[PDB]
Amino acid sequence: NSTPLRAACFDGRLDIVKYLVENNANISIANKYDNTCLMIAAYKGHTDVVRYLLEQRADPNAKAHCGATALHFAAEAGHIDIVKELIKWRAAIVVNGHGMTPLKVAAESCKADVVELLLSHADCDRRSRIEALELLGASFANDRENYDIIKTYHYLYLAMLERFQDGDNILEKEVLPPIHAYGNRTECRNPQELESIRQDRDALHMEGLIVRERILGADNIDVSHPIIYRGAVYADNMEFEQCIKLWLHALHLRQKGNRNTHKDLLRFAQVFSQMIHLNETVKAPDIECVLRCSVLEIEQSMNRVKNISDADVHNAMDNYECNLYTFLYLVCISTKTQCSEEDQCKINKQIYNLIHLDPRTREGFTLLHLAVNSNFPNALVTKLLLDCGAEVNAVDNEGNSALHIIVQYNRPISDFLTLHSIIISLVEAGAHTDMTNKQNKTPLDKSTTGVSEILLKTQMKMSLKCLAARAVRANDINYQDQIPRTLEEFVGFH
Amino acid sequence: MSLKPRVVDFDETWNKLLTTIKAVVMLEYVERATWNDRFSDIYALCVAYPEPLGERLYTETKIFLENHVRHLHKRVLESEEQVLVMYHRYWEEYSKGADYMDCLYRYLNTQFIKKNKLTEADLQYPLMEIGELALDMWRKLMVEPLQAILIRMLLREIKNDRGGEDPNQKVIHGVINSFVHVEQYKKKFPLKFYQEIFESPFLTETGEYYKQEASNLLQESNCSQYMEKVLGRLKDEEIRCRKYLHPSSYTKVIHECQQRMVADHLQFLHAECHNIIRQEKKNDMANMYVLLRAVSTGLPHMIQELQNHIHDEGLRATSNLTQENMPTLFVESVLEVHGKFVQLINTVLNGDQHFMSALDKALTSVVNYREPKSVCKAPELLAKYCDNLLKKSAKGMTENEVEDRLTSFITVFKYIDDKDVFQKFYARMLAKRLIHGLSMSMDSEEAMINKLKQ
Amino acid sequence: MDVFLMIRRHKTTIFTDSTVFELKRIVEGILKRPPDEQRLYKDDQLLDDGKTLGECGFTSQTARPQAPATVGLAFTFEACIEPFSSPP
Amino acid sequence: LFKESEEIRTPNCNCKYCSHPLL
Amino acid sequence: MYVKLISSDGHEFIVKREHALTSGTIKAMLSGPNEVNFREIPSHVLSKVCMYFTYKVRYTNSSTEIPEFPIAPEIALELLMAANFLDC
Ligand SMILES: [Zn+2]
Repeated sequence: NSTPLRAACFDGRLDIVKYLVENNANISIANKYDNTCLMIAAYKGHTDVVRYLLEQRADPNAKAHCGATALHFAAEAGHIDIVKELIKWRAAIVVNGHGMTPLKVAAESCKADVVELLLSHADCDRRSRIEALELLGASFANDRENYDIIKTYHYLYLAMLERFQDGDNILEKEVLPPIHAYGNRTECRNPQELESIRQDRDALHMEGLIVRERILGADNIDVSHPIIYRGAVYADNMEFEQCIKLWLHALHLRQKGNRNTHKDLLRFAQVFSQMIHLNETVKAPDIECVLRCSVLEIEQSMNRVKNISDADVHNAMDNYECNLYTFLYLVCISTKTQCSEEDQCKINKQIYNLIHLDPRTREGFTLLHLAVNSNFPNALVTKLLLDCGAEVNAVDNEGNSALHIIVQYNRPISDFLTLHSIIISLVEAGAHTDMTNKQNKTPLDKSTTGVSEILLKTQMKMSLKCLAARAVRANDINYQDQIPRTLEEFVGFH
Repeated sequence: MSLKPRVVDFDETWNKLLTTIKAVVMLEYVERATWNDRFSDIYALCVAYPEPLGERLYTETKIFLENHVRHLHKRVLESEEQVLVMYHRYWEEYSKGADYMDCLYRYLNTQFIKKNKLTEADLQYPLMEIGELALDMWRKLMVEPLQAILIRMLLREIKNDRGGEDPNQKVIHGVINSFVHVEQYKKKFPLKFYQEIFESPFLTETGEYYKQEASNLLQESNCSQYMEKVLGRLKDEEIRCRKYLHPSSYTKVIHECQQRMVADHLQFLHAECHNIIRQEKKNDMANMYVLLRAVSTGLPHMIQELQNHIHDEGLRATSNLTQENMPTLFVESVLEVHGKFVQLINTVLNGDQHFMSALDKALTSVVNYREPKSVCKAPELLAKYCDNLLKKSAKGMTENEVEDRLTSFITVFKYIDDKDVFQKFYARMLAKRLIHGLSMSMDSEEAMINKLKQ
Repeated sequence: MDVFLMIRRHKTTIFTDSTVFELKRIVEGILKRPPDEQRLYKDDQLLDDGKTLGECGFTSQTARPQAPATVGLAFTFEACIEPFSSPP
Repeated sequence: LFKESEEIRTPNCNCKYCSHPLL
Repeated sequence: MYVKLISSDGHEFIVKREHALTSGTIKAMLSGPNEVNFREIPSHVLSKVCMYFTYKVRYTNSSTEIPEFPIAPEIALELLMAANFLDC
C-alpha cells in the first residue's frame, strides 16, 4: 500500500515532495498500517517536509492503526522542531491504543526537552505532568545508552515536589508491591526517601524500575528492555542471582505480553553456558526448573500458533528449532550441574512433560535424534532423555531411528567413550538392532565406523523374529491377513 | 496348524481358561498337556483377526482374580485368632499361583499389556502386567482391608516373643516378607508399603517396650548387672531381628533399642564411670566400651576419665621416688606405666585410637611437669640415662640389653615435649665422654644416634 | 567336534553333538535302550560300530548346527525314517 | 560481551511500541 | 537335561534342556504344573526352531563370522509366526 510520496517523504527530498504535491499527490491515503506521509516525516524529523505538508492542508490529527499520531512519533524520536510545528498547527492531545500520550511518549523515550515543550503546552494536567516527569526519570534510570543518574534524580525529585507542591492535597504514588525479582525494594512516596536513595546508584535504578513497572504495567507495553539492560549489567557485575531474577520477571512479563522470546531464552541459556565455562557457576538447579517450565509453556504455545496459521510461522518455525536447541543446551547444563533429588525430580518432570508430546521437527527429528547428531553428540544428554521417556525406536521423516544416527558418527576415536556409552544405553530399554530405514538397510550396514560396528555387533541379541523378518522382506511374500497384527508392524520394521 | 489368526469365540476359550486358572492359582493339580494347550489358547485369544480379544482377556482375568481375592478375604476374616496362619497359607498359595499364571499369560504380558502399560517416566512423572496384577490387587483387597488386624497380631506376637514364648517363626517371617513381596516390583522404593505399615508401628512399640524394660532393669539391678543385662538384650534383639524382620530393618531396630536402652540413661553410666575406671573392672571396662561405642555421648567422657586415671597413677608412681640419683628408675617407672595402660587398652578397649590418644596425653602431662625444683629436669634425666647406658662406667654391660633399653627409652623420649635441652645436654655429655674415652662401643653410640634419626 | 546329527527313529528325531559307539551311548542316555540292540544307518547304509564318526562322512562341512546331517536309527533288525509335514 | 536484542522495526508501521514481525 | 518337543503333526524332537531354555515361552511351559507337546506347531517349523537352538549355542559370540540361518521362502511366514509363539 506504499505510495511514491511516502518514499519521497522517507528519503527527505524536499524538491521531490513539492514537485509531487503540485502534481496531484494523494496524502490522505496511507499504507497498510494506515501511516501518513506527515507522520512518517515527523518520525524522521524532516522539518521542511513536515511544514510543507501541514501547509498543504494535510491532516495533522491523523490516527494510525494503533491510535498514535505524528506528534507521538516526533516525541519518540526527539524532534523538538517537529512537535513545536505540530503544536503551532494545533495538534490535539491523543491517547493511542497503547494508552499513552505524546507527553508520556517523550517521557518514555528520554527526550527531556520534548517533555519540557509538551509541559509548556497549555492542554496538560497536573497528574499528566507528574506522571510524565516520573516516567522520564524512571526511563533515564534504566536507559541503555541515554543513562544519566543526575538527570534521573533531578526529574524524579521535581516530579515528587510537584506531588507535594500543594499543601491542601498531596498526590501519593500508587506504588506496586516490592518484587523479589527486582530485589524487594519499594518505590518511594516522600522526597526524603528519594534524597536518601539518590546517593545509592543501584537504589535509584531500582526506583526507576518500580516507577516504570507501575506506570507502564497497565498498558500493553514491552517493558522488559530496561530489565534486559539492567540484568546484563548485573551479569557483568557477577551478580547473576539478581540478574537471573530480573530475566525471570522479564520472561514472565513477556508471557503476559504474549511476545516471542526465543532470543531471550537463548541469552538466558548462553549466560549459563558462560558461567559454567568460568567454573564460578554454583548453579542452582531449582532456578533451572523454572526456566525449563517456562520454555516448555512457550514452545507449546508457539507450536499451537504454528498449527493455527502455517502461512506466517516460517520465522516461528525457525524459532521452534532454536528453542529446541536452547532446551538441548539446558539439558547440557543439567548434565554439567549436579542437582538435588527434588531439583533433579523437577527437571525430569519438565523434561517428561516435553517428551510426552512428541516435538516433531523438520526431517522428523525428535529430542534424542537432535541429541545424538551433530548440531556436540552429547552423551549424558541422550542418557537423560532416554531416562525421561524418550523413544529409542522413534522414526524420523527419513525413517531412521536413534541408533541409526549415532552409529553414523564421524571422528569415532575421539569421544569414543561417549559413543560407547550412548550405544550401551540406547540398546537397553528397547532398541531394535536391525531397523531398516527408507529402502531396506541395516543400522550395522549404515554405520561406516568399524569400532561402532564392533560395539553394536557385541550388543546384538539374535532372534527368529529378526532373521525371519529379513527373509520374508527379501522374498516379498504377502504378509497381511496371515500374521498377527502386532507382528504386522514388526514385518514392516525389517 | 492354524497358527494364522482365526475367528475365536472368546466365551468358550475364556470358559475353559477359567477352569484352568482356578486350579493354577489355587495350586490344584493341572495336567501338563492341558497347560501346553492353554498356552496356544492364550495365543489365539491374544490374536484374532476380527478384533484382538486381549483387552477382554485382561478385563475378565481381573474380574476372576477379584472374585478369588474377595472370597479369600471373606474366609480369612471369618476366621478368628488364626488370621496370621490363614493369611500365610493363602499367601503362599497365591504367590505360587500368581508366579505360575504370569507364565500362562506370557504373550499377553509381553505383546499387549507391554505396549499399552504406562512407561517408567509416566509413573515417575491402570494397565500393568498380569503377573504383578494379582499381587497389586492382593495389596488392594487383602492387607489394606485388614492392615490394622494384621499389624496388631504381628506386634502382639513379637511382644510375646520378647516376653519369652516362642511363636511360629515361619508364619511371622512369611507375613512380613509378604508385606514386601506384595510390592516386590515397583521400580521405586520397594519398601514403601513395608516402611509405612509395619516399620513405623513396630519401631514405636519396640521403643516403648524397651523404655519400660530399661526403667525396670535400672530400678531392679546395680550398674554392672544392669549393663550386662542390656548387652544381652541387645544381642537377643539382633537374634529376633534376624529371625523375623526383613534384613534392611535390623540396623533401625537395633539403633532404636540401644538409644532407648543406654542413651536414655547415659547419666547413670557417666556417673559410675569415674569409680569404675579408677577401680579396675576390666570386664566392665570392655562392656562399657561396647555399650557406648554406638551412643556418641558415652565415648568422650570415657576418654577423659581414662586419661585422668592414667595421669594420676603415673604421676603418683613417678613422684614416689624423688632425687633417686638414678634416672633409670624414673624411666623404668614411666615405661611400666605406659606398658600397663597400653596392654589394658588393647585388652578391654580393643586398642581404640581415642583411648590411646588419651593415654599419650596423660603420659605427656607426666614427665613434662615442673613440680620438681629443677625445671625441665626430664630431658636432663634422659641425657643422664643415655650417658650411663653409653659410658663405660667401669662396668661390662651386654650390648643387646643396652639396645633394648635404648629402644624402650625411644618411646618416653617421643613423649617428652622439649628435646632441644636434651640435645644440648647430649652434645655436652658426648663431648665429655669422648674426652674421657669411656664408652661401650662407637657402633652402640652410633646406633642410638641412628635411633635418634627415626 | 563340529558335528551335529539328526538321529531319527520313525517319528522320533533327537538332536546330538568322534566315535559311533559313544553316539550309541548317548542314544542309551536319551532313549534308554541297550546299545547293541540298535543299529545306525547313514542314508540306509549300515555304519560299523567303533569307527570314527568323521570317516563315515560327517564333518564340520556337512554337520553344521543350522543344517545337521541325518543318521537313521533302527531297533537289532530294522523296524524307517518318517518324513516331516509338507510345507503349505 | 553482551548483544542487545535486535529490535529493528518494521518500516511500514512507525509506532515503536507496536511489534510487527518481519519476514 | 533333555526336553521332548512334540509337534502337532506327531513328531517327538528331543534336544538338550539348555538349548530349549533360550525361549521365554518354553521356560514358561516347563515351569509350573518335560514332555512339552505343541498342539499347534507343525513338524517342519518345529524342526527349524530346533536347529536354531543348537545354532544359538555354537558359532555365536564369534568375532570371525556368524553364519546366517537358512530359512526357506515357503516356511518363512509361519516360522516368523512361531517366533512370536515361542517368544524367541
Ligand atoms: Zn529383527
